[PDB]
Amino acid sequence: GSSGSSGLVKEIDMLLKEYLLSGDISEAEHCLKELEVPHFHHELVYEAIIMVLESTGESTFKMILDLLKSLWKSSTITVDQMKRGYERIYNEIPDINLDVPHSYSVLERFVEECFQAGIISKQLRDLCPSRSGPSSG
Repeated sequence: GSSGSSGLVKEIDMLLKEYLLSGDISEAEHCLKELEVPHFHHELVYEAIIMVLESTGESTFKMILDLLKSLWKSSTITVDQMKRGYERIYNEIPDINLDVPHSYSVLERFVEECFQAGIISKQLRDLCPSRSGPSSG
């Protein structure tokens, strides 16, 4: 097969992987910029969200949450570059709802915090998928 340097989209992933293994937004920040690939930003955000839905434990939820936040405020990610990430998910959530049922919920929770942080728009906050079911007290 391919030993290494097979796909580019992978570059983004790896970065996030190390960010979670190390736990330092600063590091990721540099790594990203070091990739000199701005056109490959919309993907990053998309992957991050997938990490929280795919992975279990408030851990990823937090780290990832802050990751996107900081990076954004760090004039690294533009509104759009961020909006795209969410959209793809809201539309690609169907395939994720297969293995990840809570996905819908987990996503709503993650997106919520983001909105408050002031990184996304009301369009995204709402766009997020919402299915009535367990929601009960």
